[PDB]
Amino acid sequence: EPINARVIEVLGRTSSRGGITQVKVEFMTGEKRQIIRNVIGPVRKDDILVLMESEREARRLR
Amino acid sequence: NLRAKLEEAMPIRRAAYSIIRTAMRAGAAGCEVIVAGKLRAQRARANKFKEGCLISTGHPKRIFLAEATRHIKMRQGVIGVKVRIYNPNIRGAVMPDKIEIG
Amino acid sequence: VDYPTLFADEAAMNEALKFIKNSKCITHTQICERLRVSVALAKRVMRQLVKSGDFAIVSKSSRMTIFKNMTKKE
Amino acid sequence: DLLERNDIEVRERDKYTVHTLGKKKNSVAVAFVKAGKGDILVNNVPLALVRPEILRTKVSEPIMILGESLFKGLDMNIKVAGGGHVSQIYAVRQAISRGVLASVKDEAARSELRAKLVSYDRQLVVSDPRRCEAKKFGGRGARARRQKSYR
Amino acid sequence: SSVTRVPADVFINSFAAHLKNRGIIKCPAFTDYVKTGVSRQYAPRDADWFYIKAASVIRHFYISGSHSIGVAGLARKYSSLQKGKTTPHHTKRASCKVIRSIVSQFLGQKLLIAGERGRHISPNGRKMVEDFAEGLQK
Amino acid sequence: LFNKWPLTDVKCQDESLEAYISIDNHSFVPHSAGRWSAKRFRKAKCPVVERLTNSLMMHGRNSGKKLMAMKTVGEAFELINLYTGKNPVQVLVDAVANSGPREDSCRIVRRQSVDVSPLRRVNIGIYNIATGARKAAFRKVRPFAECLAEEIMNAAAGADKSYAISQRNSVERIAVSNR
Amino acid sequence: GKVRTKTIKRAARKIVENNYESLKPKDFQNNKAICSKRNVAIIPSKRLRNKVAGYVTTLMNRVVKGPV
Amino acid sequence: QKYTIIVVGKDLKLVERYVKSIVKEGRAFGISGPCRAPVRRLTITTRKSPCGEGTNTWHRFELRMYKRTFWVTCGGNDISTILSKTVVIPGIQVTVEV
Amino acid sequence: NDYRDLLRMFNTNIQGKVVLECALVGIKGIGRRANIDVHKRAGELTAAEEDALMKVLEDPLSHGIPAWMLNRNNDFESGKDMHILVNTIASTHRADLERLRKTRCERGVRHHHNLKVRGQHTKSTGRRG
RNA sequence: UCCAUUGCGACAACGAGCGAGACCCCGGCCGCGGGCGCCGCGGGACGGCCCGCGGCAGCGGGAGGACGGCGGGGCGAUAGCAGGUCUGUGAUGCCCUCAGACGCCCUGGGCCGCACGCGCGCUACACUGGCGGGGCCAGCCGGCGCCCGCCAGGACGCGCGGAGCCCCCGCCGUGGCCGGGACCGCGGGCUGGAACGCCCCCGCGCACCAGGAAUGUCUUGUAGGCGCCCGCCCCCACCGCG
Repeated sequence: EPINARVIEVLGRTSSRGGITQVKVEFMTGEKRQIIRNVIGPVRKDDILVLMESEREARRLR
Repeated sequence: NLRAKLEEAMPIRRAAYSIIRTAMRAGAAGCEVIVAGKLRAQRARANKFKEGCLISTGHPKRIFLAEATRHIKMRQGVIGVKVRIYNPNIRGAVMPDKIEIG
Repeated sequence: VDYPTLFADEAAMNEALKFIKNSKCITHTQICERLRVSVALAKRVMRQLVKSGDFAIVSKSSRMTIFKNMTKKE
Repeated sequence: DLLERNDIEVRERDKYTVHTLGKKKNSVAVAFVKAGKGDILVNNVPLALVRPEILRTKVSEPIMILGESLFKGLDMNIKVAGGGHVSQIYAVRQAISRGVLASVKDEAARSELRAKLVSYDRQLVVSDPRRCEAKKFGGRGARARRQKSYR
Repeated sequence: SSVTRVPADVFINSFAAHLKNRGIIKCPAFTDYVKTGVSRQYAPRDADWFYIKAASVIRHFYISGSHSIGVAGLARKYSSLQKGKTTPHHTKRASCKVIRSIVSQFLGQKLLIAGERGRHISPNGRKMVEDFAEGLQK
Repeated sequence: LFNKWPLTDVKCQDESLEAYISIDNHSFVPHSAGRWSAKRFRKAKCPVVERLTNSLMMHGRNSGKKLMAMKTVGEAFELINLYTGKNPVQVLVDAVANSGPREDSCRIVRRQSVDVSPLRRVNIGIYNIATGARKAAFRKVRPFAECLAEEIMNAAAGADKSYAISQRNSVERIAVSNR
Repeated sequence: GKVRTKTIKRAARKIVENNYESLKPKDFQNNKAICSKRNVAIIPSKRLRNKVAGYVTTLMNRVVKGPV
Repeated sequence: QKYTIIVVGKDLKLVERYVKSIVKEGRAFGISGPCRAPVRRLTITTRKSPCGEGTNTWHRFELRMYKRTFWVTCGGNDISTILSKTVVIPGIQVTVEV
Repeated sequence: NDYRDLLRMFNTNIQGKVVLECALVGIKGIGRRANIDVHKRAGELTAAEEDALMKVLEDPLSHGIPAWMLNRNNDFESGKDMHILVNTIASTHRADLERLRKTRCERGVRHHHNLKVRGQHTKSTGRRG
């Protein structure tokens, strides 16, 4: 099911080309868990993302 | 003067060193002499003897330098001499970056 | 390939007009695909259909003539 | 056609009181207002008839922003020379707005017409300079170079 | 002003029809089998082309006001590009003999005057251009 | 737009796309050089109809021809209004909203599925609708305008027939598989 | 994206350590006017002079707002 | 009688003083206001290289020619008096006309 | 609407649907070197108008067509301009090649060796020959 | 930290210098004057201001304003490369020829010869088009008139004078077709002492229906589309520089 999840902070982009940004997403529509979610495309804080498969969390571990 | 001095076969370093002195005495802060060719050898080389600091680029270079090119002739072949003299005190103005702050 | 009409519609022309009138809107090229007329023929018969006033040209352009039947409301 | 004494040479007498300009993309326009019946003409052609027929709305934006009262008394004569078709419609809009501003410039009311027009459309009052760049050797354009054969 | 208020192309098409009925121009024999311009390889299919062109030359002369410019200047106004070449396309002027044969015909009918150099709209002709514009206005 | 179709009640229904969409700041006719290429996200503040009219001017040929494009989306808009009895701009906002694909498998060899930003979905939705028309406006009888409008109506519904919808679903397809 | 060169920084710092009283903390133009005096300092060009003045208005704010 | 005067200077600075001198000598003879002819730009673009080897770098050489408009209503001897009076700076174009 | 199908002029097949100007655009390929309406369409064209055109094409300098607008302009046999189509273009092109073969000429040798005659770069753009 | 040996901070370094930058050329803006000609001289922008963050250098947003944070150029250190040019020259060594000259002129040919491979281009593949009847706006910056001629051009005098694209309206109608114009055959001009050059008119109607491995250049007035000018020119640009 599509879920609504806004950015909490826009972290530095990885992807080896800098293309995919890192964003933290709190399901404003529910329990608000701030899981990190990788994003392709220009993004700024508070841009809602409608997808949230929720079977994946981003990797920002160094 | 250098090209004709070089003809009498004086030392090439001494020639430049004497010319370098008379420009600095006349006031030029920057003096540059480069003689290039088959000097004392069958191979090409360039011998830069320089006394002082010379600007080498930009609009000041156009009005604050005195580059003069002459082509000496020699039995070995042409050994052109190039002399560039830089005067910050050109009396036409000041160096664009020279802040007097006195 | 496509059928060049040769402006051949005679007895068939009246039924061709009947379908065009039934359709809510018509464009010069829409007829040519739906019934294989040249789009040039489509302008020919459409000029007669608008002459009656069956259709109303929303807009005329050198290439696109947009017609919606003013009638068919009844 | 380029910034000559053409600005005032077109009209002798019939003195216009308010002068205004609108210039973008080398297309320069000089607008002269006699404040008569409010009608606007550009290059001898009435503003309601503009050669691009879709771009009559772009030209009639200053007029669309304010009410009929502002243009009820402002008679504008405009003269656009040079540039191009689209640079001429863009120029017209800038000149008409300089003309309304010049009518109410002394009062603080100049601010009202500058805010309303600019908020609806930027460059209605201002003129974006964006001039053309210069071809450099090794290319057919400023940002375009010829295809490199090897490597 | 008057004709200038009228869309020039609308005025040109309507006046060309009037000139034919009014007997102005009376197209020559060569104009039926000729293609205007060194750029255009196809003749006009209008069949009233020498009248539509003749509204363009006299109304453009009205636009001259006092210029007294010639036939080549008008030919440039109706010019377009030559194609059909591997080399890129370049603008080629209109054929002068057609343009010469309408400006001379207009002056011959006294609708134009040869003051100096080329031609400017004659006062007798000036009424004609304004007259038709007034008919278009209503 | 074209002295018609006011955006009085025209609005987005998808929240994320609404943040990057313009349904209010529209100058009369889809023109005006506002330098919406400047800064970063100036696209959001740019009239969607201009964004659509700018997409049409592409693939060489019609390059830079905004006026021809402006009158072409005007011809398509009138076709849209007449076919659906609906303000074209409302159908347009829905068409470019549904078309944008929410899941794309970039490389991140292997590929990984990554969520798509609302701006990218806004730009892909406009782009796909034009290409869906451009491809179906080649050696065919229907004019570019009739395809652009055909594409728009199905895209609002979500019907796969629209090239934009099929590409969106194929994008989200290879994304699900390469999760 | 504007980082000053040593010459601009050095000239500006002599201007502040000497004519601190002439300079004003937030306005570049008053500081530019002090640079324009010429008796205080010789500044060749308009851009060079503006850069020395601009750093000197930041320096003026900074020296009032704590030691520099 | 009014005499046309045209001055052509390659260097703007060298003609700049000449135009200032032109007013300060012919003020009594009512010299015309100094309209400046639009610059005539003589431009030559030449390949920098003696050969054609290397990248095709181009050396652009430009000589800008400046001209000023002057008219003096004075006697035949009086123009000659101003011609001697005006500041003489080398390499300048001097024009006496009717 | 009145329609007629294919017609034949000078042993060519003519499509009735196309406009008369397009219908005649090629006669036997080598044909298009009038009194009828050119927009009527080949099917709409009458037998009588075609007969007038048949006279026009056979004798062009009889109805106001010019000398310049002719296919041939100075001949090599009569010295006079004429309009020839169908087999005659083929017979005169053969005759013109045969005249170029007759005497030795650069025009003769190239037409045989199939090299472009009057053309320039045979080095890089005659490939596939 | 910058973009930058750009800075800041600390230190067996302490002071410099050259390159960077600065300057310069243009532009957009605002005055002061001048007139045959919009062109002479100045100011205007500096990371100043606001807010956060950092010793700091500065960083990222805002504003205010033509213009905002390396324009769009020129000049480009040091040390070099046996890179290229002796065929640009009264630059030149060594060298070669030198009176049947490797001197110079005069004539005719060649560089443009073509089974083929490749590099830079130009025109295509159509209807977001061809057709072509009108409207109409350029900039580096600039001449026309009158007749004769389908044109091409020409005669005759004089100082003059401006695109395409696009815009509207027809038309053709998805057909290698009304796309494309390569080749060919008659002619009509031009330039020169001479075509073997170019231009034009009637023909003629090749591939080509979107291009494989590969690849090439680009981020605002930018790519692309679209015209025009000059250079070298007797003629001639699918070229170069603009």
